[PDB]
Amino acid sequence: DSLAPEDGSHRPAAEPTPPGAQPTAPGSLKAPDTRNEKLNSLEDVRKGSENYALTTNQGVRIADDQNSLRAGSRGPTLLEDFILREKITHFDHERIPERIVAARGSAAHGYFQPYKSLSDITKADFLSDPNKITPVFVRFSTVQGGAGSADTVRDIRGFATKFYTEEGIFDLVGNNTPIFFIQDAHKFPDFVHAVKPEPHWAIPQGQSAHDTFWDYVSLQPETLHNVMWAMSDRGIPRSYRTMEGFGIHTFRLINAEGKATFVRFHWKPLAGKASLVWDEAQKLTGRDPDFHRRELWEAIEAGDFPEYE
Amino acid sequence: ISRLGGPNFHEIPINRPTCPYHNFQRDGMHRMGIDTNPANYEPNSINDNWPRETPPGPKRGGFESYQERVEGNKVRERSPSFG
Amino acid sequence: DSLAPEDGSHRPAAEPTPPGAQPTAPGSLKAPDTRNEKLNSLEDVRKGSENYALTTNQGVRIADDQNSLRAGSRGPTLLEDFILREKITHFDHERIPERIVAARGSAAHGYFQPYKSLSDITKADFLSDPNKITPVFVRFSTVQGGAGSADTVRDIRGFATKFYTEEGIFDLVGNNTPIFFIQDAHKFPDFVHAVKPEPHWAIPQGQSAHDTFWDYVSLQPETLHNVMWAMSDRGIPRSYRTMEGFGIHTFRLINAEGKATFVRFHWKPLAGKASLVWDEAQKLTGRDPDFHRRELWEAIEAGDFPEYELGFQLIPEEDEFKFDFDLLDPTKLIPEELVPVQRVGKMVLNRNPDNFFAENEQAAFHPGHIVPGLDFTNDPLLQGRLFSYTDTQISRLGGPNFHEIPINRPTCPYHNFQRDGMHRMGIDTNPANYEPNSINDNWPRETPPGPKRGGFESYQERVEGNKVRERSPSFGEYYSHPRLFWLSQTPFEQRHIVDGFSFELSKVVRPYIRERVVDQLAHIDLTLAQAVAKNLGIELTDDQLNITPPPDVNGLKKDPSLSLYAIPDGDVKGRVVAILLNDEVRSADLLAILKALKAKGVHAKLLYSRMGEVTADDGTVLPIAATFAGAPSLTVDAVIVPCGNIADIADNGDANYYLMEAYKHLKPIALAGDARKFKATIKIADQGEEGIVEADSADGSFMDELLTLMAAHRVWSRIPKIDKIPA
Amino acid sequence: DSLAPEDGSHRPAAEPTPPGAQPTAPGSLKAPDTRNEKLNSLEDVRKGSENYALTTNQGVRIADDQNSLRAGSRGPTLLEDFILREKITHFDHERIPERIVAARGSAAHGYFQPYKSLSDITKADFLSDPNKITPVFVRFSTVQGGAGSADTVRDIRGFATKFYTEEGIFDLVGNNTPIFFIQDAHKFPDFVHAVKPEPHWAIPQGQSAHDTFWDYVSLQPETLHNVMWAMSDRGIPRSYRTMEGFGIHTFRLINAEGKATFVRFHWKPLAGKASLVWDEAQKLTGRDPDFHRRELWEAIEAGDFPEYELGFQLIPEEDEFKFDFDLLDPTKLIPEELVPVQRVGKMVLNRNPDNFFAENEQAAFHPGHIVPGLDFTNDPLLQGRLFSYTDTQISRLGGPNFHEIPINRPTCPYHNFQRDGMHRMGIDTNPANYEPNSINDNWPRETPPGPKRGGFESYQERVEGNKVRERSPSFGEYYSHPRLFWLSQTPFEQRHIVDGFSFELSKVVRPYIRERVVDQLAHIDLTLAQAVAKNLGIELTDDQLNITPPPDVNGLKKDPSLSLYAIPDGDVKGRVVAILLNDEVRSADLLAILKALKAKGVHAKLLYSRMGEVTADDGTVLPIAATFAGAPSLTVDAVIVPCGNIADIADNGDANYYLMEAYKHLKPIALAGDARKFKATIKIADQGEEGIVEADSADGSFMDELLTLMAAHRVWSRIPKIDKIPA
Ligand code: HEM
Ligand code: HEM
Ligand code: HEM
Repeated sequence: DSLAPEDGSHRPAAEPTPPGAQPTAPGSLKAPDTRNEKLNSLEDVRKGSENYALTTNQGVRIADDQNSLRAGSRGPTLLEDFILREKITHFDHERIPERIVAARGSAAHGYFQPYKSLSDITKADFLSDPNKITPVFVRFSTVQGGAGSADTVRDIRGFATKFYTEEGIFDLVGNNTPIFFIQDAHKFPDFVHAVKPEPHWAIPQGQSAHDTFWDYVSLQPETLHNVMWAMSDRGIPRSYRTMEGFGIHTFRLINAEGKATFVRFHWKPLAGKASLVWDEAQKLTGRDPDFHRRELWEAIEAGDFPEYE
Repeated sequence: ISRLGGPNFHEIPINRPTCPYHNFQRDGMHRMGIDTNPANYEPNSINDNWPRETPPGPKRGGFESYQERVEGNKVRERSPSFG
Repeated sequence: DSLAPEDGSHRPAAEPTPPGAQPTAPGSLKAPDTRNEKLNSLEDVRKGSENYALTTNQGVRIADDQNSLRAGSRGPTLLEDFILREKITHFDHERIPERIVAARGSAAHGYFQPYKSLSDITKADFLSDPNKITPVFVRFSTVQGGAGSADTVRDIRGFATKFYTEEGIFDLVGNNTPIFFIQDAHKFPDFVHAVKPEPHWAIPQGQSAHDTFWDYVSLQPETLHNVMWAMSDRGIPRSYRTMEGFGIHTFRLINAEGKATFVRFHWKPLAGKASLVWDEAQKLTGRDPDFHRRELWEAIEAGDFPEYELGFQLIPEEDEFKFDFDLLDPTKLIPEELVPVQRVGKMVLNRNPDNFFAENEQAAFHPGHIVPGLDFTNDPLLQGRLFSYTDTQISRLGGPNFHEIPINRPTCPYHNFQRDGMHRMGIDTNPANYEPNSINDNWPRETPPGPKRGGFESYQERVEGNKVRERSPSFGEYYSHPRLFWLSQTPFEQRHIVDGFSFELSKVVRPYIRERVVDQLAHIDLTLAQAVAKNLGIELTDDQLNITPPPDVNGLKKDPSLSLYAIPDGDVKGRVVAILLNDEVRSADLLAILKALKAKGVHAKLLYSRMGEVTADDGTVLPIAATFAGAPSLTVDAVIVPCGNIADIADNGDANYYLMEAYKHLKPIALAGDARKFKATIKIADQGEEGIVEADSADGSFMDELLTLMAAHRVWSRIPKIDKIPA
Repeated sequence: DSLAPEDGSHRPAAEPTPPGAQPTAPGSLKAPDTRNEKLNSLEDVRKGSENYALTTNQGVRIADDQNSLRAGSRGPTLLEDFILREKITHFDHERIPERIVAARGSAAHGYFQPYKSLSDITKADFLSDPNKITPVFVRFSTVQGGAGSADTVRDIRGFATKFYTEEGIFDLVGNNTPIFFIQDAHKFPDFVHAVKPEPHWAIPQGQSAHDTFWDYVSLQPETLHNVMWAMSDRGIPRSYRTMEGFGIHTFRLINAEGKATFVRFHWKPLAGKASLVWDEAQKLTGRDPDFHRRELWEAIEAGDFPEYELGFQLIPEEDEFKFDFDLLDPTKLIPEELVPVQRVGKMVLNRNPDNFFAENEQAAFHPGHIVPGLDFTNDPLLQGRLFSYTDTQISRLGGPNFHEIPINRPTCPYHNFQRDGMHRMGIDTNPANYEPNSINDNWPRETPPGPKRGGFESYQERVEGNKVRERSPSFGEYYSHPRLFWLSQTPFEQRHIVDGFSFELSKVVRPYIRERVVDQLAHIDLTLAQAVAKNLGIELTDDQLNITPPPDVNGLKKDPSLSLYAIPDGDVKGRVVAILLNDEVRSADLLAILKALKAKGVHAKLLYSRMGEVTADDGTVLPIAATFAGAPSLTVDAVIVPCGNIADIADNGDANYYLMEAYKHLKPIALAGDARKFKATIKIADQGEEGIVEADSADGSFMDELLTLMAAHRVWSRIPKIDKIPA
């Protein structure tokens, strides 16, 4: 009303600013001129708010959003207060189940472009032309902790990329280490239950440092290779910008002549490889549990775009 | 909420209002609307309090219940006039 | 097979053991003879495992649980592998929506018993006899963070108690502070959206230290009272065992006459009140984000049962309007100096759950779950709460039969005409599903209200007024309770409050918000306002310096029951001491140390710079619980360094840091013999300092001094000295 | 209140009673002594009602269940009415998604027993010993219609049996026809979308008589075999008790030695095969849409337990390629003339559920639910099914713990490391939730396959070929089975098939679809095609008239097991006779009539122009079951009209129409003494005609003759006489 400050210092500059210079903001307000085909296609569901009246979800303007309807100002709330029930009902149903694994993750929009046409080895449309730009949506994540867990834990990191190609969506769902812990998918629940919080007390969060994990590892030597990677500084990346990414599995590339080539997918961080040291990582889960999320958001706001080859 | 899977049933095409609708409600299963408002609460200063409440009035005013006088004890009782 | 060690060291002993002595275990395996009616009636759903074959959920025995079915050993997985798909499917669908608020919580089973019959003031069956034992299920929680967030955040704590009475479930759903942030339930989504992670980027987790929180607060002065409690050390409890519990709202007790008495509910920690200090709390969110969940679990496994005394603040109906605040206003507390708490009974938490998810995650508590003998009031916050828990549970727990989830089932009879719904467990045999009916002779039937075993009838409160969306004028006073709270704190508690505000507002990016918040503080107390203003580099104006303080609350200028520490109440039983070992420890010191701690129920954790063992000066082999870095001082209440070969650890950076961190955090430190060489890292005078125990050896006098310091919890006189300690 | 009638007539006797004699009731109240292991295992969730207080779900007794809590008796309802809100909330959430197909179904509990050990061909524990009783839960169903659609529609029927064995649940999910419409599961949605109500307007319900179905059929000739079955009288069974059941797919039996035998599963109705005629069936969907559900339930309450004989078509692994059709093609049947059905066991359905929703609606069957001793085959329709049921059940039944819904639970042990999920009932105490583990000594553990009680291991079938999306060329033959079916039917069955096709094609609005179906029929048989073309005013072209018929099936030009009626198998027990009363019934006829029916377990319903009683000629008071319009001839198998004051009903339109309708639907009619006046109603010659029982009284051979007619079900010779007749 007169709630915003008269000097306009409540609104962040809609331009690239370094970390801590302005309050962060929704991407389309912070950077309205950045676009791609996927961001333009989301325009039909985007909702503004400046200059609009406050309403129910049925479009009824609300007069008093400070109070419930009661019989007397000190009286009982009435069942006929449908404005209050819609508001509390929506509020009551806000949560959805978090992801079974990779619940903790940070994402951002971007784009991909191949350096040259790869039609000699694959007929994939998004790799068929250097001028063909594919919008992407990438989510970086940890594995074990819940959506409310800390970022700089010692854990494997997920690196998922959604490619909005002209011949369909291609998701490249990888990790920051080149192998997995286990060989057959049948043992996935076994391995994930062993790493996750123990079932009696649901401890510990975002840590493989407990009995069941090491029990499993000791009895399943196949896990040692990824364990080595986890115990190294690969388990505590400086940021999502300074970690490698791998599809891990051997997939196949299929060209127009029908020839198959085995392929393993890689993401190279153009900012280079860099990790924290354990002590720093662990203290940081306490001082700023949102440090990787924040780091990623702020780099993009600053114009320091995460780049991967 | 269970028949239509959540609190966003007003976003199912047939149910959408054709007039404007803006508020601070967020999330829920199958959220379609992507809110850009910096604020998800009011009163707020960060979005200058928008969207804002609207006083009741003759046209285009906010909803205000008719102020019926309520007088009685808290009872689980059928009115004798309904008998 | 046989993967377990032949020595049987994989299975914890089914007897009470101290923290860290054994691997923790499911409650029914750790304490099989700890029983209560609720715990025994859960036996029908308890599932064992030893000596059973591994099967599908359909009962089919599995031969190979290591591999998928494939065409050839290097071939493609086949769609007919129904064994893999049931296993992956169940795993794929394990998660359920966390609680909208209070997602993060830790729970345990216990029992409650009254001290005397309360039938003069209430017909509630569970309060009717001192010999009536009510099973309880209690969930302690934070508010803001998700299920995976840390425990020792600065935040309000929830204290929910499910009473399984013989006349129904009664849930007392309270918090650890006596008031709430807002007045009307209509603003709950606004307040919660403000405190929760901001919507663009979902930061920050488990913290109110961000712009939207303080933005809402600056614009809604009714929030200040609860904000003062959150900014005090009340917001960073040492443990769920050492914090108060409150229902917040004024409820009603109804007796068999039908007379109504206004009541506010209290939980008094019989272990007393104790909180961390901010740096310790925040660093503990990183070193052990499961600290309170673990402490609760391990206190119960050790037989250090969390015990609380239920207390009632009772106000006669005719006294409704005798205070200078509205009784129905949830942002207003009833000073204990005005209305004393009457000790009503005691609750003991003596058993952990078997399966966190099944019992803790799925537990459903509701403030509206009341029983004949209790009734609501018009408190506008409580009024809206009555609607909400019912509503959220339908999606959180997938349908309307959440009361059939084992942990939520009443222990008493339940019969009605409600039918179906997702996952219906009950198979009703009633020929009728409606009333009135003649085909089942109208059963189950209504029951008139009465003195005992009667149907529920609301107290007939007179209601007069127009249908209005209006805040009661009586609720429009926002600074006197915050002032009464502030003035009732000790000087160091005040300083921790100032520091809490200063820290939080430092992280608010928009400077105008900090300014608006400092302006609110100026209407509470000038000194408070000035100290926060000075830490923010803000100058109060002329006008802000002259804001007349709010009036006292009914003549009170302070109430010591609002302080954590003003009136001594600490208990050392269940506390923990870190003992910094060396490679030739003076065995006589250890013996004396361990004996004195055991006599007070104080646990010890033996630390060294590597795992394994060390040998004392007489060949006594001492097993090491953790390293210095592995179990930081943050996790203990005091630190003892016995004599021996001090040169072994005297250059250990970690050993020295242990002492400086403990020192910074006001913890009692005891140094024996050449362990006194460690005085130089924490810069203690030759003549000593109160809070540091030191002597030629660790005899009985040394332990008495140490144990006395621990009973006083922290060394508050050390505050001014920690400034010049780089830690 | 105490609303039951003093007299106790609100409650049905807990003893077998004929249909209509008592009010029907929950199975456990109606037949408390009928037990089995599964019925006894459900006792833990059964809930009574008599003599209990009416409460909320939390156990709080309710005083007033007639009113909401309001401010003043004419005031507004208050949000604090938690009793109202829980009651309405449960009500609001009663429904769950109906089954994607087979939403309309009727179920019952029973038991199974093998005639002899089948140990030589299968190690399946439930077939290993004739004294080993296996509890079953069976659901019969239509396919297309919703849960609220009618029973006697023209459609395929589902016949699903849940076997609660000692080594796991085994579900046999079959149909009442031995083949399915399509070959590969990938086209299931296409086929189901086609038969289901059209997407713009959701019409028609419970019917394949619409354009999209016939469009699909005309473009996919593989569907023709099952279309023939559906168009025949097979698609409108008289009752679930009188239809055959089939697994359709070829599965494998695996013995202890590891030998695999191919098997197709069969269910033989011990009450024989019997169907309605289309006009009766369609009309019965209006007069009583619950006719099959009702008949099943009343058969069981009467003690006429539906009994079926399990049968196996067995084929050695060396004979896989010995037939003209692929054994893995589900659109092909295995002629019983080539591979006889060997009798395996008997299934008796002897108790109704207590609660339809809890037991019937939430029951989840799955053809992938097999046990050691059974295995799958590469049938591409079966292969896709294995995926579908698991998936659908996770939303229909709200999560991955649907095996914990009482009806679905195994009666044998089930232990694994699967955890959580919505609605988790089992509280696991296992310290481990993964394997291999040392902390619980690896329990529960895997079990190697063996002759008895061993782990499941798939039969090691050789797999060879490229990863292709391809239909086996051996499946590409579509007309010979349809032709074999056609030729095996009686002449009157063939006319009914012609009539079913004609009727259905008449509802296809786009004439070219009709023509295309006619063209497909002309590839099956010229007589069939021409008769259907003629009914649709279509002329076959000369090319159509010369399409060469498909080859015989392995030398067979007919197989009488494919007919409902070619080989008598009539059983009159549980059938019902309508008795048209007058106001002075000759009591001697009535005694004769009722005793003769009773002797054969044939029920009766005494009908009149009004309810109440009539007094026979000797003062005997006759209670009226229903009016002529109230329980129409569609619901009975035969009609008897006893002597008396016939002039009482001679000019009653309903009484006359009663006989015209029964006469039209080929039902036996018996007229005693002056009831022969009704002969002119149905145009019977003085001489009499086969199918009409007539005599001066109901004495001597009157009832034996009537009962011989009932044993042959319908009077097929009357068909040409019904052509005319305005009814
Ligand atoms: C090569 C090994 C694997 C890698 C690199 C990997 C990677 C990932 C990543 C990065 C995510 C998070 C995606 C997001 O940001 O939303 C994820 C989620 C998930 N993963 Fe995988 N994963 C692997 C193995 C598996 C296996 C073997 C299974 C089960 C058989 C599995 C099941 C899941 C599930 C159920 C989710 C959650 C998806 C959702 O809720 O949308 N993962 N995985
Ligand atoms: C005096 C003020 C309040 C107190 C003391 C309080 C206390 C609590 C506690 C302790 C819990 C967690 C219970 C558990 O451990 O599961 C909780 C959860 C919850 N609160 Fe309240 N709360 C208050 C205000 C409100 C209001 C005003 C609303 C909405 C109108 C609300 C809605 C909820 C909901 C929806 C949950 C989650 C319940 C579930 O998912 O089972 N709370 N609250
Ligand atoms: C031989 C062919 C088939 C037969 C004999 C058959 C039989 C049945 C029966 C009897 C039922 C209902 C069981 C009950 O009463 O609950 C059913 C349901 C169902 N059918 Fe099959 N069906 C066949 C083909 C298929 C195929 C090819 C699919 C998909 C690939 C499929 C998917 C389903 C589904 C999803 C259900 C619903 C089950 C539930 O919600 O529990 N059916 N079918």
